[PDB]
Amino acid sequence: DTIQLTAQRKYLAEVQALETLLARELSVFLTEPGSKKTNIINRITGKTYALPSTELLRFYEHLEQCRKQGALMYFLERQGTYSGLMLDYDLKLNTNAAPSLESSVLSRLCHRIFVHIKNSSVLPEGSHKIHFFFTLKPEAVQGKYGFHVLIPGLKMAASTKKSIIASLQHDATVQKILHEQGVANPESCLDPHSASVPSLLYGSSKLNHRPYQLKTGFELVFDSSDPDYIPIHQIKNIESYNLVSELSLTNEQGSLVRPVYCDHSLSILMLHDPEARYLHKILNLLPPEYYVEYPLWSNVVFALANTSANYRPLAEWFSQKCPEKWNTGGKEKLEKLWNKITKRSIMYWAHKHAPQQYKEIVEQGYFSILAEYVYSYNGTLEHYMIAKVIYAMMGNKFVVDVDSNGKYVWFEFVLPGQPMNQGEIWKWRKEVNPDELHIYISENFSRVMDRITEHIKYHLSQPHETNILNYYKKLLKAFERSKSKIFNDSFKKGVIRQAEFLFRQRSFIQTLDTNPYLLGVGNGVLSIETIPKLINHFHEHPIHQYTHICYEPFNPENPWTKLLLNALQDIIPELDARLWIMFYLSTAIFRGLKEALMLLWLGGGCNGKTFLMRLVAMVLGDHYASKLNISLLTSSAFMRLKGRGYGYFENKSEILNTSRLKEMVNFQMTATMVAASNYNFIIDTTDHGTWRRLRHYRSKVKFCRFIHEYIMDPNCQNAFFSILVYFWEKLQKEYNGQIKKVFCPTIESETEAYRKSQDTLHRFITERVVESPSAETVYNLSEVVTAYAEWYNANINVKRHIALELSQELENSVLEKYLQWSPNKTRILKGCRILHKFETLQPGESYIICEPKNKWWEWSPNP
Amino acid sequence: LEHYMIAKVIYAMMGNKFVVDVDSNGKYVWFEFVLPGQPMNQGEIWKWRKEVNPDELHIYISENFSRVMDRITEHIKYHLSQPHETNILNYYKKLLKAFERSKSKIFNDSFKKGVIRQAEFLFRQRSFIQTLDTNPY
Amino acid sequence: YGYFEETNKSEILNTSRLKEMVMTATMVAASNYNFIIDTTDHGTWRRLRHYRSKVKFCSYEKKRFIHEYIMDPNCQNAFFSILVYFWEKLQKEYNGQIKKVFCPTIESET
Repeated sequence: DTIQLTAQRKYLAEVQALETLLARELSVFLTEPGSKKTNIINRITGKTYALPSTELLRFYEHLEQCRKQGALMYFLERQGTYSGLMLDYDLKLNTNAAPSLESSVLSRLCHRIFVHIKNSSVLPEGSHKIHFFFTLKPEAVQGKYGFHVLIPGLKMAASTKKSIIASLQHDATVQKILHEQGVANPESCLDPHSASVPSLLYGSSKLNHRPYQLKTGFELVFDSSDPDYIPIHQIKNIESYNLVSELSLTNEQGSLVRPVYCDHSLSILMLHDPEARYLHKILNLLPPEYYVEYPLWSNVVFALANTSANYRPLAEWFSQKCPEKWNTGGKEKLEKLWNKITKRSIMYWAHKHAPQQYKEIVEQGYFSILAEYVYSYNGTLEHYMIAKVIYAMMGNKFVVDVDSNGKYVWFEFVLPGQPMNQGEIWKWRKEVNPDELHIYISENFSRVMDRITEHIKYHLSQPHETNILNYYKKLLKAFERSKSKIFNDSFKKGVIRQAEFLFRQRSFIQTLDTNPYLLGVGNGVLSIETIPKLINHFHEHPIHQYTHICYEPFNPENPWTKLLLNALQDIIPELDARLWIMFYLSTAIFRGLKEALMLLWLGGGCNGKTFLMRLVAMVLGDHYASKLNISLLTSSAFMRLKGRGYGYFENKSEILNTSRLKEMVNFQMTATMVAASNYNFIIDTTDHGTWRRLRHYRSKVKFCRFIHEYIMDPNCQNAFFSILVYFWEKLQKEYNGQIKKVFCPTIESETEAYRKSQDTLHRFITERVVESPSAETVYNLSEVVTAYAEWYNANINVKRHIALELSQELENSVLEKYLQWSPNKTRILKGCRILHKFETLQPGESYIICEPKNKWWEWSPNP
Repeated sequence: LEHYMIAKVIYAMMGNKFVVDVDSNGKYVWFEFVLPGQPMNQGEIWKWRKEVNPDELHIYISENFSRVMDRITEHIKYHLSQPHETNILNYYKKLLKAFERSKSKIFNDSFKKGVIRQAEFLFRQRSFIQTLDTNPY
Repeated sequence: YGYFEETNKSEILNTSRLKEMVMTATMVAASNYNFIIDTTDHGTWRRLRHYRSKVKFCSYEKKRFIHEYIMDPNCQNAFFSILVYFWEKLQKEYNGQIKKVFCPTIESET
């Protein structure tokens, strides 16, 4: 309808003139909805007006000139307490044939109506003229007919009109007259509401309804002297009169007709927003459970709220779709929820539930928009027009953001059924050129071009006035001139360049792959925000990075699951050590904040530890897992940790720089770090902070298809991924995801033994120093420094010791919990004792694995 | 209508939101005053952001300038409607045909780029980048 | 603000670096042990302030700040309010002059 409204509001100079006049001075006459000053209602613009008679004449003059050209108009006039009379007779026809209703029958009906008026009313005494009009429906639909009777000249009250209307319902003469015309129910022909509803201005109609066409008009002249003399004559030459002005009930300045004195907020939102209208058109496509079920309804209201802040009336209306759930929740919960997903999700759901209605609605929208541009500029198309119609057409598949290099970059949302790389589904991919947007413009857009071609051809076929046909002929000509340009390479490139602005979504790059709880996998996107899910459908999550492994839920009965579990148990038979190692490695898939822990995992070779590390690296992929050179530790490469989740190392007795390790375990550090070797490293430091975050463990079992083939096996990688995510979930449920809380006595003992064997201070503290609550002797930083000096000289090697440096080392060592500030502002030893040569521990002085019957990987209910 | 014409009209129309000044690199740079109700990053409100290309201006010429073109359209159409002397009516019809011939060009990409380049001089505000962020208070 | 945010043991010597310290940013250095250089108390050393922390978290022993409260936007807003408030107080009292504020403990430790 709006397309015809468009066409009719250009080539029809009169329509444009009327709209301009209404907009430029009749807007100052606007009235707020519900005001009684309303007399003219625009059923299109939804605006009500209050016109003075002087400007009312010009308006009626504009309404007459527009009407004669066949324009479709939907005006209404407000009839109130004191106005003219109107009668509606919606005849119900027994047969499809339209009754003739010759002029004599109409004259008889007018006589009968005036008889009823005379009986049931009080009229002024003297000579008066009463004008009658009979507007008839142009064609009888499915045995349904009707006509209107208008009496603008008479002026009575609403009570008088109601009394007259009730009186006519009992008129035997009119009933019998309608009887032979084929009326099923003559008594129900009259509308009792005819005195209440505002009536259509002449020439108007209802939506998808033809206007009532004037059949003939009768003139009646009555006098008080001879009440029984009723002259009736047809009005001659009616077509030369301002029919809209004459037929206006409220108008009092008619040339012929003379005065004989005897909720809106939702509509405003819909009419002021085409996009809201489109949403309403597609919201009815949703299944009934999307407003009664709280999760779906909450998702919908959240999507509306995120879409914009003025969609409240739609949120009210959609929540109001169920009476009981509007009250069992609803009318208050809507306020709460109003106070991540957008229209794309609703759009996809509408496609999923009602695909064919979805398709029809979207194609009609494309046609309407594209034709609105065509109608707006005489069929000449430029780059921005097609850019906007493409954005409206495939705005849910591309996003453009300016990268760090200042160049616009096109991203595609990969859907099943398109050529792609392996592991590239349900994600975003970088494209140097929107190749699919180049093919789509040429192919799929041509369909919308065609639809308008047949639209214009059909309008040419219809019988119109000669100027309309000529104008359509010119419009079509310009259109095929403009049609072939979508195949021109320069035109297409320009359209892409213009569309780079519409498809621009700011902050896509910096919001890309930021979530550590989402992971890109071969079959889709993995989710670990809640325990337990795989996203393998349309979604708004901005995922670009991905790894080629497909993810499956944990299936213990899988042969690869059992094989990998057996290899794991063989490699690390200790329950505590295996559980701790697996929970630590389960964080490798996690790309968020870490606990600042690093491991020096030693081994005797051919123990499978390198196999395990290689398996983890290949499963996580090069995007998330990286190899780190050991040469950095013995000394650009720092940047390799960006966005990763796993790091590893793979000669004899390397020297480890304490500064490199201190800087490593400090963009942010979001990678799990492990050091693997066959020779024990040498650590040249004594600070407790560096050592406490370090671990040492040695592989012992030696093995005497896995190494070269099963690691390449995709099924093995998938099963290992299930294993790894299952340990991560188990660790999160049990210990709130904390790796320090897992008890590993073997690993802890090995780490302590390695630390004592490498650091002299720690072994000195654990051997020659014993905590004693009784012995609180003041081992001042100085004294204890000296005792270490003789300890080192008499146990390891003779060397020159400095009190200051040893005191500083002791400050940050494990003893720091026992050092307290003396009142003399000097560091002293409190609650501790020193063992001298050949000294043993005194009383009260202390030095400073349930194997499951079931499977170890199984859920152990022993917290 | 040619590039400088629409450039001046746009400068009058949105001269309160964009500033152009050439940096030390010898290239003109666009700045935009961010207002509430627009897409932006966090904390980018009521502040000037460096734009590689004036996407807002490009869209603005297509949408908001179209309103003024439309208003001139019904203005000249109204003068057509009124009874005038024949030569005046012919003049107005010729001006119309010209108007519509030149009307669609605001959607053309090359025309839009030319208008932007021409307006780069009108929007120029010397010493802006040097005085940018200079106040310590 | 420029933070020298970490160290290993005693800091290195800094005579040429302090000649450079003698610029629109506040400076601070966060070692656990003493620096290998210092100067005359009215020569280049006049600009060095020293202070050593006393309390220990485990009146010098006390019982989420590092990993949770640090990233809360409201916490950062509150700390910004604290900073601007203290700036206002210093400006109103000492007219923005930092030497006029009496710090006997810092002076003594320095």
